[PDB]
Amino acid sequence: QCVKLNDGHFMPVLGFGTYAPPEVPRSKALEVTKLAIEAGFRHIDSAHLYNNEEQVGLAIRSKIADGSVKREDIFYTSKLWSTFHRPELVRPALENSLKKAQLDYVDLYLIHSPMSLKPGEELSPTDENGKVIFDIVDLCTTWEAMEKCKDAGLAKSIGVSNFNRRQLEMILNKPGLKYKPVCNQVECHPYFNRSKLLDFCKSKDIVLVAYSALGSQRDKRWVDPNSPVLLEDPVLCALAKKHKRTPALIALRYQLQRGVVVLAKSYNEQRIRQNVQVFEFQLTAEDMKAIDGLDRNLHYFNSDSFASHPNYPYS
Ligand SMILES: NC(=O)c1ccc[n+]([C@@H]2O[C@H](COP(=O)([O-])OP(=O)(O)OC[C@H]3O[C@@H](n4cnc5c(N)ncnc54)[C@H](OP(=O)(O)O)[C@@H]3O)[C@@H](O)[C@H]2O)c1
Ligand SMILES: COc1ccc2c(c1)c(CC(=O)O)c(C)n2C(=O)c1ccc(Cl)cc1
Repeated sequence: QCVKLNDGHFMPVLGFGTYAPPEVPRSKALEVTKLAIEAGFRHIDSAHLYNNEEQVGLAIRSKIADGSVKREDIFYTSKLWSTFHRPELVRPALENSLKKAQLDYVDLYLIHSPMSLKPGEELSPTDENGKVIFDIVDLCTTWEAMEKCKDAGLAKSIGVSNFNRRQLEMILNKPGLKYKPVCNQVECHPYFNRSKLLDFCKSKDIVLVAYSALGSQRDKRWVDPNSPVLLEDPVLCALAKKHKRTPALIALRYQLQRGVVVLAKSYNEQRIRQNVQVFEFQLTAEDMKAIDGLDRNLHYFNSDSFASHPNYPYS
């Protein structure tokens, strides 16, 4: 149920997604993270952006305090937001995340996105046209600051998120590189299966971690409502009926069988418990081929607000 990372640490292959939109009360993250741990999730995925680290941290601490788990059993991820790419801002951002969560270390700290944004108070500083205001930061310098965070023990492991192959290559080719990224957390599901990126990551012993593996929460800010709904896909439905599982379970199992670590967000008690059933069945080669056939280059995150950023990872 774990994969060995390229720095010798271990990552559970199923992770719990903690993002919920602002309209969902902050207190819910506390409740559902406890439910996730109770159901068997041990990998928990958060970020500064999600405005939930206090609640997620409290959930972890509560399950440690009542004896359900030990800290060493939990794999907790947070992420560096894009207004903190300048190297001097990296360690303070991580220290803030640790203070929020009331943890001594994170298991994993990621650069959330390659798209650097103007430093300041706003999460999303935008111009009068609605395009976020970019910053030019050499991400190799950001990476050196992340490495210093690992050396200080603030993060057990470091990685990246939303990097394309070229962007990942730039880090890997850095002169004097101390630590490779352990992972690249990216949008990955049957409509956008990232086969070429997956092959590249495998070739470099970098784990691909899939987000929006169940087709995203379809947030109106970023996602076209016309886009096909992943879990309504007829092929996934047919496979669910064949196996007497659910389309969600088929989508998660697909990723595990490709060697991809998979996240799953649910704030519903029944679905949280359902999602751990991914370890209870297998897909055949013909099933996997059928799912591979769904690939359509559909990144659900698809907005003008970021598509004009100089470091936008999609072509
Ligand atoms: N690095 C990044 O840029 C980035 C970006 C996006 C997401 N993420 C991470 O990845 C996580 C997951 O991605 P996501 O939030 O886009 O959601 P997702 O995992 O694709 O979630 C899918 C949606 O599926 C529903 N669902 C979950 N299990 C289900 C099941 N068994 N049957 C039917 N529906 C089910 C959930 O609704 P209910 O809650 O109602 O169950 C949820 O809103 C996030 O929470 C976050 O931690 C990272
Ligand atoms: C399906 O594609 C995405 C990609 C990123 C997303 C989301 C959906 C949602 C909603 C959801 O998880 O579906 C949130 C909250 N995202 C972010 O955190 C995020 C991270 C980095 C940047 Cl630069 C911009 C946004």
